[PDB]
Amino acid sequence: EGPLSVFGDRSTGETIRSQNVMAAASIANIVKSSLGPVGLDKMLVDDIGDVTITN
Amino acid sequence: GKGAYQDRDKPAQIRFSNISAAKAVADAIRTSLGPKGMDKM
Amino acid sequence: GVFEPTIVKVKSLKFATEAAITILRIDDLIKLHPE
Ligand SMILES: Nc1ncnc2c1ncn2[C@@H]1O[C@H](COP(=O)(O)OP(=O)(O)O)[C@@H](O)[C@H]1O
Ligand SMILES: Nc1ncnc2c1ncn2[C@@H]1O[C@H](COP(=O)(O)OP(=O)(O)O)[C@@H](O)[C@H]1O
Repeated sequence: EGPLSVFGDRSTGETIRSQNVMAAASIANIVKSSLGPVGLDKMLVDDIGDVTITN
Repeated sequence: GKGAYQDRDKPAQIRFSNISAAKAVADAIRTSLGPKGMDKM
Repeated sequence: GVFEPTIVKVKSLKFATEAAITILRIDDLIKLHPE
């Protein structure tokens, strides 16, 4: 980096514009198979073993 | 006349280190200014 | 006989557009290190 000691990191330009979208498109890809009358369910398992089935 | 020798370089290198620190902060928030400036998160 | 209330599609348009605007206007991330 050089200047601007903020004790962190920074990303500017097309690096952050094309990373805010791959993070948004991944969340929408989880629930994309649970839409309409021909959609299936999902299973969620936590660390103790509590099973939740939902769509 | 050629007197007034300056034998200490500490004040020169410190005054120049204040310019680069302040100029760097002004360059950081240059983008967010005016009716077409974007936002930082 | 396939019907849906009109308030579902009207609201989903207004919520999906306002959320796209706020993400779109961001040109910088600073992430601070944890203490
Ligand atoms: N019998 C059906 N035939 C065709 N499309 C349907 C039928 N039932 C629901 N849909 C469509 O499925 C879409 C998604 O609904 P659904 O998958 O149940 O989740 P959500 O209601 O949360 O969007 C709706 O936009 C609706 O138009
Ligand atoms: N519609 C506009 N067209 C041209 N210049 C504008 C307009 N609106 C504001 N400005 C100018 O942008 C300058 C900076 O405004 P801005 O960066 O938004 O906030 P700040 O005044 O806190 O820097 C102001 O001096 C103003 O004259």
